Amino acid sequence: MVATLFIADLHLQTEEPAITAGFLRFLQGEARQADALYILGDLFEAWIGDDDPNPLHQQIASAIKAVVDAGVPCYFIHGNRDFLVGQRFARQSGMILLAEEERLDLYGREVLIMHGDTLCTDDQGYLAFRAKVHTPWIQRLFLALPLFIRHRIAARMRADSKAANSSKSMEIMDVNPQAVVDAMERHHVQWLIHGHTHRPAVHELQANGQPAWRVVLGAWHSEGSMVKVTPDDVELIHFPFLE
Ligand SMILES: CCCCCCCCCCC[C@@H](O)CC(=O)N[C@H]1[C@@H](OP(=O)(O)O)O[C@H](CO)[C@@H](O)[C@@H]1OC(=O)C[C@H](O)CCCCCCCCCCC
Ligand SMILES: [Ca+2]
Ligand SMILES: [Mn+2]
Ligand SMILES: [Mn+2]
Ligand SMILES: [Mn+2]
Ligand SMILES: [Mn+2]
Repeated sequence: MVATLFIADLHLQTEEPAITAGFLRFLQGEARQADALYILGDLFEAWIGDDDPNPLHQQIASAIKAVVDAGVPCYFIHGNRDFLVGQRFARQSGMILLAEEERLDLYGREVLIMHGDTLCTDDQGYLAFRAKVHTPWIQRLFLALPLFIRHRIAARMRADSKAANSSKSMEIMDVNPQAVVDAMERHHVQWLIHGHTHRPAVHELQANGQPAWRVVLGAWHSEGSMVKVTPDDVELIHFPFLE
């Protein structure tokens, strides 16, 4: 089919087997026919390095690679949960790693894609955390630690994140509308697709002196979510995990 697909915020983990089964079934569906599949971050609930022997990682890598081998190029933009996904997993899965912002030409429509966390520019605490965990020497230090140490550090970060999210106001954590305009005018696009916020919606705004739209993907909780771009339209689609 002449369509390009976008998903994000699956937060896969061995403790949520139903979501994993829904993703595996999705990879065997119309996704096998798409022009391309873009995964905009937070594919996994957490990532502590490509050397993690977590069997779910190889199961997911195998299923994506079968999609790639079937002729569907697959791309990945990092999320706040899996920014440590590296070239070893890209090779294992056949995915191509992209930068934090990418501008696509989709059947004549220019579209900006990103995970979306960098649009929450009022959360100065988060952005300070993000700058640190993206520093290469700090990443290399974390990756040199034993796996059982990395698990403990990840567990503490998750605990403190859930605490800070409960003590922070939604008005300081949500997407900043001026950061959206700035990003869409930096790339001169009228269309933007992102995830992270788990609030699937289509927001109309103004950018480049024209109407513009910000499409938000949904997290995979009870059902799946995807954006489908065709030469004719942009579709936000919700579907069950199983038939
Ligand atoms: C090189 C290091 C590698 C570490 C890899 C470990 C594996 C990855 C672990 C994932 C942690 C991630 O969840 C943190 C995060 O992203 N929080 C922001 C996010 O909230 P979520 O709970 O993730 O949905 O989205 C929310 C909305 O945007 C936002 O609010 C949250 O941001 C925060 O809550 C962060 C706080 O503001 C500041 C917390 C920093 C203090 C924690 C430091 C712990 C260091 C312990 C060292 C032993
Ligand atoms: Ca706000
Ligand atoms: Mn998410
Ligand atoms: Mn094809
Ligand atoms: Mn996120
Ligand atoms: Mn259709």
